[PDB]
Amino acid sequence: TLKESGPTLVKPTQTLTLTCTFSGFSLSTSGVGVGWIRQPPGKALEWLALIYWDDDKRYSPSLKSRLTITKDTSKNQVVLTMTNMDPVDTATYYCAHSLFLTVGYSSSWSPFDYWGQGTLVTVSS
Amino acid sequence: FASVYAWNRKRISNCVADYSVLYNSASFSTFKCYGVSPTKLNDLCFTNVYADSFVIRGDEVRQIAPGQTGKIADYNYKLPDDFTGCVIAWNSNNLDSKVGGNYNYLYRLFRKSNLKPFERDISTEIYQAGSTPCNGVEGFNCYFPLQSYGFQPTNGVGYQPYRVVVLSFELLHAPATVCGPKKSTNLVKNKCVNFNFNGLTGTGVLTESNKKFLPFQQFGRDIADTTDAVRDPQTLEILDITPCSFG
Amino acid sequence: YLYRLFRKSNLKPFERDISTEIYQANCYFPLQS
Amino acid sequence: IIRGWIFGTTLDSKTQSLLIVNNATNVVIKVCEFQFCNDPFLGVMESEFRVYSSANNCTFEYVSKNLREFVFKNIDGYFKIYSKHTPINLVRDLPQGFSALEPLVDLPIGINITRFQTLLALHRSAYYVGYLQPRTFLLKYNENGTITDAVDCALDPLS
Amino acid sequence: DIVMTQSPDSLAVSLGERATINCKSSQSVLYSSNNKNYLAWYQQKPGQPPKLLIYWASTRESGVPDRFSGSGSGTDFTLTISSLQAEDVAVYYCQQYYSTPHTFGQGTKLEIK
Ligand SMILES: *[C@@H]1O[C@H](CO)[C@@H](O[C@@H]2O[C@H](CO)[C@@H](O)[C@H](O)[C@H]2NC(C)=O)[C@H](O)[C@H]1NC(C)=O
Ligand SMILES: *[C@@H]1O[C@H](CO)[C@@H](O)[C@H](O)[C@H]1NC(C)=O
Ligand SMILES: *[C@@H]1O[C@H](CO)[C@@H](O)[C@H](O)[C@H]1NC(C)=O
Ligand SMILES: *[C@@H]1O[C@H](CO)[C@@H](O)[C@H](O)[C@H]1NC(C)=O
Ligand SMILES: *[C@@H]1O[C@H](CO)[C@@H](O)[C@H](O)[C@H]1NC(C)=O
Ligand SMILES: *[C@@H]1O[C@H](CO)[C@@H](O)[C@H](O)[C@H]1NC(C)=O
Repeated sequence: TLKESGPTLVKPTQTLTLTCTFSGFSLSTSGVGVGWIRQPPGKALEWLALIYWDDDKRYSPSLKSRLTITKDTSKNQVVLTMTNMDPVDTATYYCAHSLFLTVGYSSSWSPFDYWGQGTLVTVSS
Repeated sequence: FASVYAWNRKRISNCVADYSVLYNSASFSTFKCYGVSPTKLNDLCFTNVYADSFVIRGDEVRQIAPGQTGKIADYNYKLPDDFTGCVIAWNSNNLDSKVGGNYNYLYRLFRKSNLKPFERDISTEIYQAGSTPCNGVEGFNCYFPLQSYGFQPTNGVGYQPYRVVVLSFELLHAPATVCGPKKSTNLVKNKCVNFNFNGLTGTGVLTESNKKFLPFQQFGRDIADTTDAVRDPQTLEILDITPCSFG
Repeated sequence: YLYRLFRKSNLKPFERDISTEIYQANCYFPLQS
Repeated sequence: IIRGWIFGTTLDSKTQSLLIVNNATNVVIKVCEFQFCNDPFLGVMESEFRVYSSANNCTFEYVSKNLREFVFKNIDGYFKIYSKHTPINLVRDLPQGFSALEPLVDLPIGINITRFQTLLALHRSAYYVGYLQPRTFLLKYNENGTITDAVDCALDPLS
Repeated sequence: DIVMTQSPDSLAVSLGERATINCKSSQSVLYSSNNKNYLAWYQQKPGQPPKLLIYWASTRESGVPDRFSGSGSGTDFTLTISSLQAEDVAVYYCQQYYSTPHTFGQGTKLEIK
């Protein structure tokens, strides 16, 4: 039931919070998380960030400098702020709900299970 | 019933066990006997019978047997390799499965080492797959060790819950214990008819007596030591056991 | 090599019993691979 | 004053023992692992039973002047008890005479025994102990079937 | 890294027909401590995200037609969609967490014949 809210066209180099508003579940019990994804057009997808139930945060090591996530179990959201915008980050930005990482030999983090929809981002002045 | 990872353990003891009401009840989907074929159970005696109880999937009933492998027999419930008892199992879809999923029936899916036979493990420590220490929090290669069957009434057979009872007859080194029921029959006095009086086996004509035992004496003997009177257990009357007729 | 039959006869010596009528009443069969 | 006995090897936990008791109600046989007072007894308000402090793992239960003899023996996991109640015309001295003891109980326990004790009702408001050996006797049976006399065949040359 | 190579690209499968997609992992992706494959099949509708169809490669997701069913063994991983409906003009993916980077299927054109 996830859904990624956010602005559609962006401008470079600034920090940018990102909101995957969900419902249907909470996010602080043993075996739950939400992973954040991008995909530039024509490319395969790229997961970006992740946070588990007792707030076990993951990020891509490349933009570990710029990605900064936090989960919102109360809002049924996740806030992910993200800096240093550039035109090769022209992607649509997804979130996907993790569940019981014991199953974790199936997706390369690319997906998960839940999965909302995505807020588009294009880098143009 | 009881979970599969913490099975129960009832120690049946001195009594009168009638495995026939079990064997012929036709309500059991699986009744295998290993140490001893089923029909000869109501004719033997042991020291102790143990009964273990739990609930599993439908197609994991084939791991409750001596010498198997799988997530159940590896680390939930292991049967020794010279088992003696019998394994009974029957479907219970209507009792244990509930719409929306019955998440109260768990099983263990990670353990350091397979169980010793009849060993039991109810701990709940965070399992550590990889080399990285876990420190009691979840994460990659740090997994909670218990999962739950989510049983639902619209599940194909082999995913519906089965209840299992494992009877294990053991024989330590005591003096005796539980055995199967005996027999019985009427008494025909006056006619050289074979007889058995709760252990006393003999032949002869039985006749109404007029002697009086003491109220703890079972049978009487002659000089030269031959049984010549008995007491009927049910009615408690003395009957003279005169040898048959010969010459 | 389908040996290992089970029956009622108890087989008084040097006789052999060949037949198949089932000990099924879950199910059983007087033969084992 | 004599309110039963307690048996066993260690009279404590870590090994099993028997316990035979009688409050003013009736007999209470019991077989658990106990923790027995080193000086266990029962009072006489009329509140009592400082006997043990533990009743774990019970493997057998049961509930429900004068001369009172008892013979206790323990063979092949059975604990046999014979008994007899004769009336003395004294109060508390061992008399003379012949009186055969009739079997009472039979318990298929399995318990090991090496020691035993006694239990007494205190003051708040005489007993003997023989031992048994393998002997050979000659018992005289009445016409009703009771033992009226006996001969111990290892006492003297006449016997 | 275990690359996931699809099966049929420009698939011209007829309507209601068995459409097949294989996935060839370059290495045996089986976590042998499960006795059960893991693989997650996905359906990108055009302009839409890929949604999880079958996890465990045999346990179909909720609300999904069982005319789709998963299969495969060792390194070969097929997909037993028994019928290709008119709703099936979509792009498909196969992947594995049993790796390190974001391995991917490449995506197939589903022309309905
Ligand atoms: C064993 O059971 C039988 C019945 O199954 C008992 O027989 C009863 O004996 C009493 C005599 O006191 C009669 O009044 C009853 O009518 C009898 N019942 C039947 C059904 O015949 C028998 O007494 C029992 N054994 C002992 C030792 O009590
Ligand atoms: C003869 O018939 C009997 C029937 O009871 C059978 O058991 C036996 O095997 C037969 N004889 C031989 C030599 O087979
Ligand atoms: C007598 O002692 C036994 C020992 O357990 C006890 O069960 C019973 O209740 C006692 N009698 C009364 C009246 O309490
Ligand atoms: C006897 O009691 C002890 C302590 O209560 C316990 O550890 C042990 O398991 C018991 N014996 C049996 C056979 O369960
Ligand atoms: C009683 O104690 C002896 C000690 O010599 C031991 O060997 C024996 O096994 C014990 N009895 C039982 C029934 O175990
Ligand atoms: C018991 O024995 C006495 C004397 O030996 C005898 O008189 C009596 O008839 C016998 N039977 C009884 C008392 O029922």
